[PDB]
Amino acid sequence: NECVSKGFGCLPQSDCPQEARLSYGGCSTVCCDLSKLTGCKGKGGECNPLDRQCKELQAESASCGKGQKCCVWL
Amino acid sequence: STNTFNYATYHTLDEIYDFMDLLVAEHPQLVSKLQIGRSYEGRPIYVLKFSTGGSNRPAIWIDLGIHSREWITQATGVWFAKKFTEDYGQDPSFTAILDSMDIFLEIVTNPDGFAFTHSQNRLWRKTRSVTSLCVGVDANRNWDAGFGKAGASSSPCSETYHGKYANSEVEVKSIVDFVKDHGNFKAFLSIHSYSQLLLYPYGYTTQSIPDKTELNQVAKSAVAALKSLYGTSYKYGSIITTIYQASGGSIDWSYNQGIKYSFTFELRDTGRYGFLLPASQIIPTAQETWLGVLTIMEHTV
Ligand SMILES: [Zn+2]
Ligand SMILES: [Zn+2]
Ligand SMILES: [Zn+2]
Ligand SMILES: [Zn+2]
Ligand SMILES: [Zn+2]
Repeated sequence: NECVSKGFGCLPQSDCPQEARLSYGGCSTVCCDLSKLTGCKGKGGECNPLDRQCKELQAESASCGKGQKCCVWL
Repeated sequence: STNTFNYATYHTLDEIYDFMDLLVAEHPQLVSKLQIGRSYEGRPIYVLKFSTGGSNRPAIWIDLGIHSREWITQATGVWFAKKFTEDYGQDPSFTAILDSMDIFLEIVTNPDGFAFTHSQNRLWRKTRSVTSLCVGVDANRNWDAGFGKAGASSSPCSETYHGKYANSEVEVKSIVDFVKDHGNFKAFLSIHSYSQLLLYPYGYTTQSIPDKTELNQVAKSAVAALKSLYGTSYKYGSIITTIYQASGGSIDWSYNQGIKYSFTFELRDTGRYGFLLPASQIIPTAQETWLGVLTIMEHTV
């Protein structure tokens, strides 16, 4: 679709802030400029408890809040 | 034709499936298309068999795209498929491999997830099975090797959710049935991204595999071959010591079935783009990865 062909990707509205939204077509969610995303989920991570063994994205762990860290599953 | 196919761009499920049909039509003596099952959402699951004939030839399994967002893997799978038809009869080492062995290539192991990454959620990892208001299972936590043990999540909303029971996901059960019923796989290579790693078992336990010395040496050699093309640096080791404890995983299961040469690749890059690797790196990634895969195949033969 136009979104992907232009170099971007579809994301749920709740995962794409207004400032990162694009008008490109083909998504039944919204086209997102993924280069403008910040935080754990935006960088392909998942917030997990500190005791979970994982590959941490330390720069995004603060977005997960107390007792949590950002893990990226490969 | 597959000569005019654009290997330097990301494609849809349907485009990859059409590519399979074209490749088979062009090389009917070398490649055939098998359906190993039907996805949760009713899509055919396809494996390409590369073979020059024979009976019960030792086999190499390669799965790509088990985790849908890892787009570099499906793209590499398409390139591999073409490469096999190009180099058979030319490269003496690869010709010798296909004259003694069959290769089974699954380009899109999680087709429902793949479609979903294109139309709704680019960062979707899991299958799309439902029951819950949360969706999908981590298909690389669903295998019968430490299933449900530490290294996966029991929460259905989790990205590493193991599922209801081992092989609950038809995408996994289909491979399991196929490989067990075949009965003579000698290598099993699971292709993921990212991090630039070559991993051997185990993920689910700190116990070292009996074949650790050999697989570690094979990994070292394959990593050196990969690096020779563009200088791309890979590390290697067991899953649990290199990334994290992971249970219900594909190569842990395959190794436990007696498939010795069981490895998981983590392709480019190391975090700059992560899963969102630019299409301009598809070809260079696939080329270098092929050198690593060929090194493993050569040791198998
Ligand atoms: Zn499209
Ligand atoms: Zn993966
Ligand atoms: Zn389709
Ligand atoms: Zn050809
Ligand atoms: Zn060797």
